[PDB]
Amino acid sequence: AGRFTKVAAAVADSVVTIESVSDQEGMQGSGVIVDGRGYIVTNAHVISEAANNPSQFKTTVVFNDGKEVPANLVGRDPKTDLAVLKVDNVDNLTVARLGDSSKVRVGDEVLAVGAPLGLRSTVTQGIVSALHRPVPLSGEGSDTDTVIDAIQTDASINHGNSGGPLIDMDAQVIGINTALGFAIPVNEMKLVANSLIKDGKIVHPTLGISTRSVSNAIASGAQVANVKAGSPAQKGGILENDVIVKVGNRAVADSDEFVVAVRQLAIGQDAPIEVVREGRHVTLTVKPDPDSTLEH
Amino acid sequence: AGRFTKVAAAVADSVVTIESVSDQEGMQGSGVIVDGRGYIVTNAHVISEAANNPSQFKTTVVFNDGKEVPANLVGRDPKTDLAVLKVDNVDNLTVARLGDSSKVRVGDEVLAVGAPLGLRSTVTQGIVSALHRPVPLSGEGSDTDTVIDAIQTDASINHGNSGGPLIDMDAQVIGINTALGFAIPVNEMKLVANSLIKDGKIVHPTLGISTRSVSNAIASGAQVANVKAGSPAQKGGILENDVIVKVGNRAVADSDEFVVAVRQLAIGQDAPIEVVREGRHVTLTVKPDPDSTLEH
Amino acid sequence: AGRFTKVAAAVADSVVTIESVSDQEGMQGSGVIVDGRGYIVTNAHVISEAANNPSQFKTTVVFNDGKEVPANLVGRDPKTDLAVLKVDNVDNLTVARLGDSSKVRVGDEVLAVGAPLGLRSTVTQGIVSALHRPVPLSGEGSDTDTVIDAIQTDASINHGNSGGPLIDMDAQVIGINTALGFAIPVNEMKLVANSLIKDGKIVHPTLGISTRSVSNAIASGAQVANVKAGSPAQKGGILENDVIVKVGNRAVADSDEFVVAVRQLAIGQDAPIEVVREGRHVTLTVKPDPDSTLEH
Repeated sequence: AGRFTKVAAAVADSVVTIESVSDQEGMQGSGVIVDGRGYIVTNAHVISEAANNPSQFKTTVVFNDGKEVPANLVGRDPKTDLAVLKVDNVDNLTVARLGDSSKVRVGDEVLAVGAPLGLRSTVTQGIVSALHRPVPLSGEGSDTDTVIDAIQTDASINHGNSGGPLIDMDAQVIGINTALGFAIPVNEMKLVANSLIKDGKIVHPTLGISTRSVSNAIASGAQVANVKAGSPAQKGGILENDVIVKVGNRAVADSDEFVVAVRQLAIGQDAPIEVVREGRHVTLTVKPDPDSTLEH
Repeated sequence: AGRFTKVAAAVADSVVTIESVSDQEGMQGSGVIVDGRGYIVTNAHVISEAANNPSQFKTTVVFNDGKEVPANLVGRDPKTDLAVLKVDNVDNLTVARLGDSSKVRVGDEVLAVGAPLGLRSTVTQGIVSALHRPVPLSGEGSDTDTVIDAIQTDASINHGNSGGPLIDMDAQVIGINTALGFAIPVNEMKLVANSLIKDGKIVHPTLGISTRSVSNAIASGAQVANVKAGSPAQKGGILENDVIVKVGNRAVADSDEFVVAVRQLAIGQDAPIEVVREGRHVTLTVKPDPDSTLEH
Repeated sequence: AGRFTKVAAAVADSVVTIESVSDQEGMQGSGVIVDGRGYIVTNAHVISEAANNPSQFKTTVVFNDGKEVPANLVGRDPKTDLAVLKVDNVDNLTVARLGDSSKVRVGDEVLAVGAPLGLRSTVTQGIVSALHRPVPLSGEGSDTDTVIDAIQTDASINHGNSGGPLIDMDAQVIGINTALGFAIPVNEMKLVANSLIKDGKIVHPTLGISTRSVSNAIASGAQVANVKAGSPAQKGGILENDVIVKVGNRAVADSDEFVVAVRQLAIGQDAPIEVVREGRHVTLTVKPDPDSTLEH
């Protein structure tokens, strides 16, 4: 039995097809069983239509054995492109083994595994091409766009394995395949999926800033395009045309890294923002606000 | 010597360049030697121009040793994208070893091998991404479009290895590369190539139906778009707007699977077709006709 | 540690980020340390803007350890898409180990390694798909287009690893990644980089011919589209509409191979050119001129 054939077969029982159907449309994605109680992780694109139109869409989970079971949305995070479903009272679930994405290295051989019974399902193979790679993701429909620190791989990521797991050579989940490919790292998945299970919602920091990327010999980074009124950046002293070069402890190369670095800040705590303003370096102090004040 | 280098070198003598030339045009593809008498298998796209315009096109086979030899069309099957050529009285041919595509599993490492002396020739590597995957194929010019149960692979399939073999790690042919890539499985190739050698033609079942894919919460499958007059479906009771969900022993997910499932039926024998008609499940009995009545 | 993880980690210290910046723009590529004195090889596309606009662009080299150092252009060859930079008085450089591209075989596993600290950096994996493959390359801006005998690979070649090394399983450089991917072979790199270091310039043969590819049953090859006045082909007897089929000791399949074969000729020495002229085979004798008369 082939080296990858063994790994793909070892995780197949833990990967599921996620099907949302109305009486006029129907889409399919993949997900991974992450808890014996019936919790399933996918990406926010796979469920986007059912989450946004729950009156007309019904979501089911199809297992490796062919069983079809109703599924309910536990919670979703368009900002990290993650979501959690729940199947109730399903016995003998084969829960996937979650790895540690902090131990993943460039060159590691990986499999991007889609649901074995999906219509256009795929299983692809490659290596890890980059780590902590900020990548912009387009929201599927009415979902807002976002940027994530992704694991980059030259394994093909497509409709046939979107939402399925990125698997290392120990048959462990190291990532969730997004919609030259990218995956949400499993350690960030664990944090997001746990809070979506405790709270049904994730609260992310916000500053009230929109940026555009700039790269030149003076000052490269994320140039402040807009500051919202009454925003944390508004009170912290951030001004337009400022070129943000550092957010907290993370240097910011462009707008993509800016979005990701902001989400690493602590809500309600002072934090430094370094900018280049009219050719002058300036450090500012900002207290991020929660993006969802009622859930915080 | 590399693991894949050994396999690619082991099959090179069995892979040939197929060149068809007129006095104003010329194209190249790949093929594989499948019988010591000089029979060579390629896909129907590679020869399409010479088969359709034999008065102006001449076809030759170029071997690994550089020998160039005239080739004649034994037969072709646009419906399975397969074709057989013949070289006459060529000695010491290195016949390829044909595998068993029913033993191929998802994750198996494969090589998509093009003719070593072809102009744009390639050899690519990947894994098997899916099995029994219905894929639509566009006829090259005046050839009719078709759908086949393919082996899907993330090994690149391109002009440089089209018509060449898909090779497993035992240096065995498990498929024929088509024109994210697909290959005709070798077991289906054997059946088609044998009949093209006995009969010079393949006879496929037909029902007289055109379908369009549908996917919703009521009834997903292949919706009947048209029924030909006097067709087997016409006498079997199939009506327009019927959503076919099963053909024989094979469930039908969409139009792609419908085309493939029909070709698995027995000519002249009764067979069940399950449909959803105005929200009502109905089973029908159809006797498929041969698509080529004179060869049958 | 993974098989490819070890190789990628072993060469990382020898791969550098190459950053050219003006006060309004900035681009990044990869390069490889090839000599302890501080010589770095990249492709001509990576530096194209700084080489063409040196008054406004500044080039730096970023090492694996994060050190940033000024770099100076030693020389470039748009015709082979190669270039050499120099860092001065940098100690403890990890020089890459240069392989022998003549020992590379089809199917060899390779890594296309980009600079570890580059913004969009990638490391991709594949096999060698073809050897001595003439490929046309578009000049980046005002640089002239060219054709090279490349190593073809199904490892992804992109902006994130352009200019970085193509690495074999012995952690040796066998090629330079260009801008389904292609790399300049290391043996041709050695010749070009050495002359760019001795002379600051490379001198290539020229005949004064422009060709277009032709492929038919009469005569396939590179059809002479234009002959420059006073050119070596002009004095050698080459005429328009001639279909060149051999240049020196190398048969010419199309215009791509013609460009490459011409560059293999000896400057100032008689050489045969075989053509098909009005359906008649004709051999001609041409004495190539240097493309840069003052440097020759």
